Parts: sequence; C-alpha cells; structure tokens
Amino acid sequence: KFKPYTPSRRFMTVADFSEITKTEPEKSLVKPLKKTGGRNNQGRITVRFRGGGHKRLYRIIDFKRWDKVGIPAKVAAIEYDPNRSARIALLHYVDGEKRYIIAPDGLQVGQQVVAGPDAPIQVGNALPLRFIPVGTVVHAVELEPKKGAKLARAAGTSAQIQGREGDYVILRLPSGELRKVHGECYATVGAVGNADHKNIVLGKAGRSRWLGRRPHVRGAAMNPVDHPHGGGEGRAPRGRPPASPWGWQTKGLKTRKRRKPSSRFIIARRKK
Amino acid sequence: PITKEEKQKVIQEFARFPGDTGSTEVQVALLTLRINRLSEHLKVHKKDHHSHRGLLMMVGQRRRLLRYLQREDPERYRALIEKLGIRG
RNA sequence: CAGGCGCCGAGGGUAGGGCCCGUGACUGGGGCGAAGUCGUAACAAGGUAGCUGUACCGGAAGGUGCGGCUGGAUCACCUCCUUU
RNA sequence: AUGCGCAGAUACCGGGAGGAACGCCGAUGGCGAAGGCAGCCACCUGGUCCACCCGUGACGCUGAGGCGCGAAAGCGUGGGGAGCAAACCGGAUUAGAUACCCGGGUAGUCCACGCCCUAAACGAUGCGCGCUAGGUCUCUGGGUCUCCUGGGGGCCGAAGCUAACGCG
RNA sequence: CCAAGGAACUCUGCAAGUUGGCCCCGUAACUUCGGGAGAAGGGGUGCUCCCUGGGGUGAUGAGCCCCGGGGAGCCGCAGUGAACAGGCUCUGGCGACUGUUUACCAAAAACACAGCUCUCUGCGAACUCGUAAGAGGAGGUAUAGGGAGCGACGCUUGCC
RNA sequence: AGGCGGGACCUAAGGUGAAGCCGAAAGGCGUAGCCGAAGGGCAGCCGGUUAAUAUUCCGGCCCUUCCCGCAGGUGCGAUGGGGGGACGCUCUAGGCUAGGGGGACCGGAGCCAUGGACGAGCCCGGCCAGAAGCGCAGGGUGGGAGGUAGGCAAAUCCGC
RNA sequence: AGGGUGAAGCUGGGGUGAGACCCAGUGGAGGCCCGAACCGGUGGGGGAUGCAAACCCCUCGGAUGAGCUGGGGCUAGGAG
Ligand SMILES: NC[C@@H]1O[C@H](O[C@H]2[C@@H](O)[C@H](O[C@@H]3[C@@H](O)[C@H](N)C[C@H](N)[C@H]3O[C@H]3O[C@H](CN)[C@@H](O)[C@H](O)[C@H]3N)O[C@@H]2CO)[C@H](N)[C@@H](O)[C@@H]1O
Repeated sequence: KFKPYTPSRRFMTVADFSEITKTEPEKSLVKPLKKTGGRNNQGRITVRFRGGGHKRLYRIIDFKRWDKVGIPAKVAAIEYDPNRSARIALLHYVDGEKRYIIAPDGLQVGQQVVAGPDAPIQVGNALPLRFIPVGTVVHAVELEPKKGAKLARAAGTSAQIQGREGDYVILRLPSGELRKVHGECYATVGAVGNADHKNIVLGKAGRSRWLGRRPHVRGAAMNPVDHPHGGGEGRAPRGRPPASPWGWQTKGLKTRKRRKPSSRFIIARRKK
Repeated sequence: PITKEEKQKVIQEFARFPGDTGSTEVQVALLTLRINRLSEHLKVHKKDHHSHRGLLMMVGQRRRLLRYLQREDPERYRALIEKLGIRG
C-alpha cells in the first residue's frame, strides 16, 4: 500500500515530465468524513489569487492521542485524502473504532503500534515528549499540551529531538530552527511518509496547476493601474514593491510577539 | 549452503556406476547444482561482480566439458542433457 | 501479306536521395622565413618537484582540489654485495 | 596580518549530536582477471594451497570479434556534509601575483539505484607449457620437519640475453 | 465560362483557382528518437462474367456483413463520375507547444504558464477584507501557505 | 388528475436565524431548528370521446398510503447511536425491448395503359398495452456462537 | 455524431545470473491527429436612414479540457 513516485508518462505530447504515484491500498476511504465549502471567496469578501478546486472528497483526521492512550492499533492499512502532503493510514483501534492517522515512515499494514503513558519508542507509536529518547524523530508534535497535534509536519519529515531543559524539550523543526515544548506535550513517533511527492513533475501547466485547483498570479502585470509595480511598458520597475500595497520581500513580520523569545532560537534560515 | 551429503547422494544418482568417484557425469551434476543455487543467490544481491565473474568462468568450464561429451559421444550425453534439464 | 492488338525498352522530362568535387563575408583552425614588444612552467629540491586522468578558475606559460605513477634530494630504521 | 573572544574565547570539567574514519596491532606481510580490498561480529560466496591416491578419461592451450567487470574526477534522482575542501571571499605578496602561506566557506567528498570505462591501468613489459647452478631471506600447506617437499612472495644471484642499462 | 500568356497586378498572389473521398507503391535535413508524414511523389478505383479464401446466424442449406484474391473483358475525355472534401516545398525573427482577452477594428503579441531564483511566516503563522466582532487563511500546518523578476529544455548565468 | 408535476417530506451550496460574539446608531458576524433544488425520494398504463382539454373524461386492464374494524403474527415502542441509501473520470464483457431492415410471408382495394411484363410485379399493412404465474439475463453476499474491557454516552443492533 | 493514432501495464517467444533490455500480441491512454452538433469568432466579401444599436456569406481555430452547457447561489459598482 506504499506508492510509486517516478512513473512518468512518455512523449504523449508535451504531457512530458508527468510524475505518477500510486499508494497500493487503493481502497476508497471510510465512514468518517464530510466535505469543505468552496473557499477562496470567504467571510464573503473574496481573497488570494489562484484558487479553483477540482472534484470533491474532504477530510476529518485524528490529531489527538491521549484519547485511548493505549488501545493498540493495527494499521487498518494505507490510503489518503484530497488533502495533506503525505498520505495516511486508516488505523484500527483494537476496541472496534478506527481513525485516520498520520502515515509515518513506511510502517506496515496490520502493524501494531499505539501510544501514551510509555509507548515503545518504535516509529508509529506516539508519546508525551518527555518519553523523548533525545536524538530520535517524530512529527505531528504539539507544544501546549491538549492544544492538539500542533505542528503537523505535513509530509514534514522534520521533528528532530534535540536535548531538553526545564519543562521544555528542544526540537529542530522543518524550517531549520529549534523551538521548545513542555515535555508532557506530545509527538507522533518517527517521521513522515512523503517527499518524493515533493519532487513530482507535472505536464502542461494549465492542465496540471489548474487541476491542482489553483489558477494564477501575474505581477507588475502591465497596466499597473494597481499591480503595485510598474507597467504600461516593457521594463521591470524599481521602487522595490509588491501587490496589494506591499513591502517587497526582505523585511520582518514578527514583533514583541511575546511568542518569539518565549522559545525557539536558530533564527530563520538554512543552507543547502 | 554447500550440503556435502545430499551432494554425494546425487553424484550417485548420476554416476551410472557406483564407482564414479570423479567423472564427466559428476563434473556435470556438480557444476550444475552449484551453478544454480549459486546463481539464484546472485539474484538476491545484485553486486559481487568478482564472484559473479568466477561463476561465469565456471559455467563456461562445465558447458565445455560437455562439449567434449558430445565430441566423443553425445548419445549417452543427450541422455544426460535430458536427466538434468540445462540447455533446452 | 498489310495492318490491328501486347509488353519491350535507346531516348528525354518532373520529383526525390546518395558518393565524391568545387565552394562561401565571417571563422576554429594547421606549418613554417636569423635578428620581438610579455611573463616563463619543465631539466640543478627550476626555488610550492614533477607527471597524469578528471574537475574547476586565469593576460599566458598554469594554479587549485580528487585520486594516483615515480622516469622525487636528506638524516633515522633494517636486510643484503664486496672489503683495510 | 588575520579572523575569533569581557555580550568570557582560546585552556579545564561534565553532558548532547552527528558524519567520517578505523589507531597499536599490522608487516620490508596477505587475498584478488583488474580495480583494489581491512575495528569485530553474523548471512550468503568465489578464487585458491597441501596430502591418499581413490574417479573420468586428453575433454586441452588460444582467443579476433562480442559479453560482464572496475580508480579517482563528473553526471542522474533520492538521502546525508563532523571534518576535509577546486570554486568564491578575504588576509599576507611582489613592482605582479589570480598560485606556493594564514584566515574563511560551497560544490564535491559519503549511502542507495542508475550513468560514465576513464588512464605513467605499471612490473611502462599478453597469455598458455616445458628445458638451464646455486646462494639468502619470508608466508604458507604435507612429512623420517640438522631438513626436505608442493605452493607463494623480496633479496643475491653462472651461464646467457641487450646499443646499454639491467633482466636473471 | 475562356483563351493567348500565365504574375508581370499588386505594398502584399488580398482573393480566387490549385488542391483535396479511402487503398496500395513510397517518405527528406533534423530529432527532446514522441516526430516531424495526410512530408513528399506514384498509382488506384466504375461496371460485366468467370475460377478461388473469410468473420455471420439454432449445426448451419434461398438467411448477411469483411475483404478476398485473381482472371478475361465492357463502355465513355472522362469511372470519391454530383454533394460532402490538403496546394505545396525551402527559409528566417519571435514565442515553446493548450490556452484567455482585447465585449466595440485590433487570431495575435501580451498575459498565462509547467518549470528558475530571491525572499516572507511559525502557525491563535504571514498577508486580504473587517468599526471591533470575524472570517478568511489552513481542519493546511514550512517538501507547507504568501511577495515576487523569469519563464519548456540545452549551454550558461561574470564585474561593482 | 389518490396514482403526471409541486407542496402536504429531505437537504448542499445557500438565506434565515432562539443562543452567543460583536456598532455612535442604523448593523456586522451566527450554532441550533426552519426556508430554501427537474440534486434526494414517491403509489399507473393504454385504447376510445369533445369546436376545443386528457395517463386528468370514458372504458379496459394495475396499483397507492391513511383511517375503522375484524383475522392471524410479535419485547412492540423513537428518531436520538449505528448500519444505509452514495455517487470520479476513461473505458468496457454479458443480457433484453426501442428501433432499423428483406419476408411474394398472409390479409386487401386495384393495374396491364402506351414495343414489352399480370410474372417470387407494384401499392398497404403485417402491432401496442397485459396481475403475475411463469421461462431467457443478470443486476445488488456471508450463518453462528461467544469474548462483545469501542460502544457510535444509555441495552442483545454496528466495529475490534 | 463520426474516424485515425497508436504509449503504460500485461501475456507469450528471445537473449544472462537472475536481470537488463528485444521482439511480438494485447492494449487501446488526452495529446490527442482528422474532422460536424458545441465553442470561438481572423482572412477576404456583402449592408451603410442596412434583417440588426454589432449582422449574412465564402472562409477559419479548438473540436475532453485550464472543454461547453440549463437550473440554483455569493462577491457591486472608489467596491467588484
Ligand atoms: N609554430 C610552432 C609552434 O608555435 C611556436 O613557434 C613559433 C614561434 O615560437 C617562433 O616565433 C619566434 C618567436 O618565438 C621569437 N621570440 C622571435 C622570433 N622572431 C619569432 O620568429 C617568428 O617570426 C620570424 C620573423 N622574422 C620568422 O622568421 C620565424 O619563422 C617565426 N618563427 O616561430 C614559430 C612560428 O612558426 C612555438 N615556439 C613552437 O614550439 C610551436 O610548435
């Protein structure tokens, strides 16, 4: 029920460089799931470019485990949703009920794993940080206990356990930074399920992108009647500005944001 | 792995006469068997070019001996072919 | 018998390809005619020794890293040739 | 110089993480078509040395062509970068310094699967057999193991070979 | 409808005519070996009688659709017989190619774009509307959600 | 026009809105319940009759629920839990009328006008609806028992 | 409406160790290619108080996709 990434159509005219992926569980989801409105327009004013749609399923997923902190679960199997950067495992809880959950590193259908008060540090179970075997990996992870799985490292194979101090453990998050969460808080054990996805290649843009749902963006689009920047000519403007009365693209946003100093440091950057 | 016992047992099934403690028959039985479980291994592995190689030489050897097999007599030989399976 | 009927194809035309020939501003280029305007690797540890395959950078010879081949000087270690 | 430190480093102590490598032992030593291959453990495997003389019965030596194989560099996607590090940036230089030196830091260096075959690819010396003093050392298999014998490595080394080394 | 000539008309072959139905012969430089090929250039078909094979339908025998195949031959200038129906080749600048628009000239560049890079934000993200409220954003959660100049891909992006 | 349609029912987007959050005011936002669809669901068809309407009328044939009863039968008894109706796109085997089409095949009113042919000649038609009973196709799965540490708060129903 | 194209998977036959990979049959995917209904509307032409407050003709592009379309809705006018 894993999934092929690479399959690429071939020379079926410019449908060139189209990357397929196929989770093998292929089953159509199950019983627990509604749908999302057609947002893009919202609070009934309209906003943010692109946006279009394309077919309609729509998710409900588990984001909180302490709610059975124990009932082993066995991979119902693999599958996913018209959302999320890295598929899911519909899991079965030994008590009858099941739940759509993450999809850490390639686990295995039928596999038992669970979590709570002491779970075996086997990628799959989840645990209050504290049970953090420092130097290990998780994601999903949530600071401010109860505030549900906060930091759903999307396909975000990224929760790197980095030491502890006080009632907070240190973590290396996607981004390339290290924040802190009080141990009692929690983490889904292990890592994500998708990345190659991230590399996926798609053919005739219009076709693909739109299918994605998203349409466009078109800067200093000539007639700068608005389009912040210049136009009514070839030449790329100067000032150094962006759409809807913008600050270019090299300035802050944070602030006192009591948030900030409160934890984390590394400051915002990487260097591949 | 290399199961000496069963080994001898087949050196036997083959060596028409119980006094073939080294004969074309056996070169055959042996190089064959070996060649086979060996190769199968090769598969679930993919990279040991050194030994692949040897195996190579080996298979050669065997086949060639058979070459002669035919040279003097391929009759009894084709029987062998038969018994075994290889070259079909 | 004459002619009629039949392909036959010398021949020429229209189209297309192939081998080679010549051939074109500009152009990468190749070889040389004592007396030149620059630096100078290499041979003396040629002064970071060199040489090389590779990669990359530079007025230029070339330098730099990966790896290696000695057709690499001086003491310090041992085996082995002779010998007052 | 430099760049880094009293917003305390450089040294000392404890703890954390990870990548790479693999000391003494280990050798002038070993295994491999070659390339080249090492901390130990285990899985599967191949070459290959000795002795009973037991088996077969010369089936064997050669290899144009092809077929698989492999330095390091570099490419392809997907991991990963502790350190080292062309490129780049400095600092030191001379008259010049793009390089030799010191201070930095990418790609790469590393793993998987794919791809390049590349060469002072070397012993610059194709392979296969048998004939011609000895001397020495060293590893390894058999023995009446002051040694002998089969095999394997460096060394000295008559004859002899070469234009000369030097092969032996 | 034309002939004689066949673009010299003409800023432009604008137009219009050529040409076009399927089956067989055959098919160039280049190439992301998908293709440019309906390249291109030939030849075919109508209807008769004759020998010869096939997939239908209760085996299968007035029951039908596929080509058969081939042979001799029939009548016109004429045989997709009328109506549906490619003119073509060479070559250069742009742009990739699918596209949307400019409702009212402006088939088409521009804008899309896939895909490049910078760069912004720690989620009660950052912006976008809002008098709070609030939604949006995203039940998404930095391979993710925004600001952007470019715009397959190939080589390549140096000096302050 | 009980049986066609729409309401006498369902609901999404979506509007309303008891609560609640919110504005100088007028309002902004809004769960719940409601309103709100040729999207859901539901019980009839064909032949005949008017200047004129029809599966609404007439007639033949086939049902629909709700009320009163009686007759037989049961832990019956919410709409709250559940299961359940429920769903791309491309394509596509197998099986039935529609619906094409030749029957000289049977019924029929006629004809050769014209050289001819009265001869498997023309011309017209050769059905449509039918409880279910039944015979083609398939079209939509599990019996238990128990544990039945979830239940999907409350219990044998689902799920482990 | 209709027609051609002819990938991926697979099945078998072919070559090593197995394998690459090949060939063939199956297949019959989106691009699409050809071309109506559908949707756009240059290229030329035909009206100037014209059938018309944007038309008719000959013609032409897409002709499964960012496609076209009926019904039901929300954003609106210094806002969309
Ligand atoms: N062509 C040979 C290649 O290029 C060079 O040779 C060339 C070059 O060196 C050399 O040129 C040399 C210079 O140097 C030197 N420094 C001054 C001298 N006057 C000049 O001479 C040159 O010009 C002369 C004018 N009166 C002529 O007579 C002469 O033929 C010509 N070589 O002559 C060659 C020209 O042909 C390399 N030296 C050589 O190594 C390589 O193989």
